[PDB]
Amino acid sequence: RKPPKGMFLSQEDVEAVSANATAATTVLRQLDMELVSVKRQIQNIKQTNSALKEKLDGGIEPYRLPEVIQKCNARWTTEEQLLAVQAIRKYGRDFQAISDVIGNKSVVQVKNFFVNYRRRFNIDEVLQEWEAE
Amino acid sequence: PSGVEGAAFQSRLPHDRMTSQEAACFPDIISGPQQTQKVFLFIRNRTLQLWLDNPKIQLTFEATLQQLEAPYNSDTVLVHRVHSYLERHGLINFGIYKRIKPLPTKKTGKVIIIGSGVSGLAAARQLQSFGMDVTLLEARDRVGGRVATFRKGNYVADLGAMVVTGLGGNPMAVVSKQVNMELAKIKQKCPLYEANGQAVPKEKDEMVEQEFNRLLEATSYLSHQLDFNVLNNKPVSLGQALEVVIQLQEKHVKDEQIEHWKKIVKTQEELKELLNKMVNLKEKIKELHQQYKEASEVKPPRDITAEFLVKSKHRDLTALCKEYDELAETQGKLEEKLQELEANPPSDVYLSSRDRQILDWHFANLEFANATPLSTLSLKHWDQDDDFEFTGSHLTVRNGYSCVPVALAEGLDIKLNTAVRQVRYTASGCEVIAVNTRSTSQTFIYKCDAVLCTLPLGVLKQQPPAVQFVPPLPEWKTSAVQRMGFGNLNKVVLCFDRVFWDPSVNLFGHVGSTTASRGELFLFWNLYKAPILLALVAGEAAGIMENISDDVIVGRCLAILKGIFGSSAVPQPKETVVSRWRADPWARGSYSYVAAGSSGNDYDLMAQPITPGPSIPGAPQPIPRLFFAGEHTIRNYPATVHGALLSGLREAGRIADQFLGAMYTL
Ligand SMILES: Cc1cc2nc3c(=O)[nH]c(=O)nc-3n(C[C@H](O)[C@H](O)[C@H](O)COP(=O)(O)OP(=O)(O)OC[C@H]3O[C@@H](n4cnc5c(N)ncnc54)[C@H](O)[C@@H]3O)c2cc1C
Repeated sequence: RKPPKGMFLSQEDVEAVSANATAATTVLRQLDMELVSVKRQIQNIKQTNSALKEKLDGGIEPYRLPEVIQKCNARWTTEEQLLAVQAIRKYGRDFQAISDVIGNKSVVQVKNFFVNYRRRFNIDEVLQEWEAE
Repeated sequence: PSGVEGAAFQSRLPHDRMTSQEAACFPDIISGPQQTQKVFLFIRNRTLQLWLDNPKIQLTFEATLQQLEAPYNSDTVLVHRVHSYLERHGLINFGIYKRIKPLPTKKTGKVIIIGSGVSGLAAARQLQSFGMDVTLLEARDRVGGRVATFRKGNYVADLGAMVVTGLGGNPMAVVSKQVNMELAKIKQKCPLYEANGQAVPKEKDEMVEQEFNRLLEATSYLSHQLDFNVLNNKPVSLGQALEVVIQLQEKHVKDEQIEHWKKIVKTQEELKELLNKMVNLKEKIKELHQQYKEASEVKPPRDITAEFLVKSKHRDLTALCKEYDELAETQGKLEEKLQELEANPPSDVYLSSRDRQILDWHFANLEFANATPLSTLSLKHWDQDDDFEFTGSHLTVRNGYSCVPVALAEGLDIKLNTAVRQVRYTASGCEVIAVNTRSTSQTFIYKCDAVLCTLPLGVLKQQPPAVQFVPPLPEWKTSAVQRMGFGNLNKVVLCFDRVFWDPSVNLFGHVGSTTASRGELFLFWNLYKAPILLALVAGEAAGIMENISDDVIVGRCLAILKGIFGSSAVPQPKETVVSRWRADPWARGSYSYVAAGSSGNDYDLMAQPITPGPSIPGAPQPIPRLFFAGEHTIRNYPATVHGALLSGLREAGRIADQFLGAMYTL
């Protein structure tokens, strides 16, 4: 029922290699075509990738910014309120970003804000304009 | 086995069941109650045992009954029936033994036996043992036929049969206690030596051999499991199957390679897409950073939008730097994955040129053992005899196998140098017309009740015929002769004054340059105490090295030997001999094989004796006049000595049943 281990003898394969005088050498040639053509395609993509890797040379070390360590404080300043409103205008409902901009208000505090001042800051109007973009 | 079961096995018989044969002669018993079958079976086994335990002296029915105990020695008709059946069909009192009852004063019936081959000689001894008149007709000047033995001085070497293929149920066991044959085992270790004279390294030798054995199983699988036994309109040879298998192995190796490099490109193209993302990020990053500088340029105090801008851009930029850092983690994972795929590639090739060459020597050993190119063997059927293989070490006859035929011929009437040219068989008898081989004109005629033809299949195959059958042999028989295979193999005897090879190694191989010449001088035997080396030719090569002179062949031989043991260690041979069996007119080849398009069943067709048309039209169906025996007639042991021997014993039995009747069948 089973070929010896490491011999591979398919019904379909047998018919394929036997059907002609040299359907056998045919099949084993077109596998040398496929093989050499894939090895060529590897060369193109190795070369292509090597160029793109030299475009990224230097990493992004020149563009990275050191980190601000500020502690999440419950008091809104008017500064911070205004930051918020603009941050909304630009960021819609993304709390992580708005928290990151203000730099001393946790994500919760921001949602809170959203409801607290919604009336006085028309966070409605602000948000439907964010949507317009 | 051992005990009585040991006799039954040692006589190629199941200890615990009745054979098809025995059913025919004891159909009362085998249709009867179980209990009596086991009595019979014990008796058979027991009598066999006795014969075997001392095969140098005839075993009488009296001495047999005397050794039995009750219940088994009660029914003495049964004991008699058994002992007679065994006597008749050569299971006991066969070969060379001290007869107790001297031979019948008067003989009955007359049988002419063509050829004092081992089959011939075996039959003859039996028939004359049975008391029938027997005369043997041998074209050759000596008995043995394909058992030829070269002798000169103390050099002794078979150019014909050399080996007893195991003693486990081999009748030649019996013979060997009757004739003193210097039986000696064969150490099966065979070191190879490439083209150049370099021993093949154990690494390779083991790898290649295993691949061989694997390839064989493969064929067997193609045969039975996939039914690849007929290709196109023709049958498939072992050769084609092996090619197709090997083609499919090289195919796989490329398929492996293909899908492995296709992994690499599919990965490489992921990496490519990742790098384009990474570059277009690095560009938005440069640009954002610039904007964030330009927005920190504006100096405090600044209004709130300006402050927003700085903070905004600061956040937008650290988002993108975060994203880019996680792309560069990804990049590292792929780039190492690719270094691992580069590191672990599938094998480059199925087999190298050096590998294939070694694999060819393993095929040449197969070609030698079958005596023919694997392109001639039947895929399905070549191996069919392998089931009946004997158990035990293979052995050589050290003092020459001819000792056996010679000893068998003692006491027989053998006409040497008498070349049968025509066999005439009719309802009323037979005449055989021979000539003298020395003098083609001088003519002999022999008349007899029956003719036993041991003519080698090569001969029976001859066109135009060396022997003429009157009337012609039936189409069913001629087609059997035509379909069956007769092969060729050759030996080169190299007799040297001093031993320069390894005295503890019986045989070593030489690997051929090409596929074409793999068989050519591919193997050497050192079995003889004396300093003799045998070189064997096989496969397609044997058939061609018959056309090359001995000086040239011995040349090529020494070449190879010098290459393996060095120019100053290999003398000239004192004596050289080279077989050509396909040339020999009395063999016309070496032995049989199961050609493609042929079945084990043809070996039965060959044994089937022939019954002539009636003399007077509308007269009763006559007796069967012509009988065949020999290596090519025994389906279960072809191409062997023991096979022949057995076939001889079988026709002797059948002939005497015909011509002296069977007392046992009642
Ligand atoms: C090189 C070689 C090595 C072998 N090695 C082994 C081995 O190692 N082990 C093993 O078990 N078997 C071996 N065999 C096979 C074995 O020897 C034979 O199958 C066996 O001897 C067959 O005996 P036979 O009686 O059928 O035919 P043969 O022994 O050939 O008998 C036929 C006889 O008929 C004669 N004859 C032919 N034509 C005529 C004619 N027209 N008129 C009168 N007589 C004629 C022949 O000359 C011969 O004497 C080997 C064979 C060969 C060639």
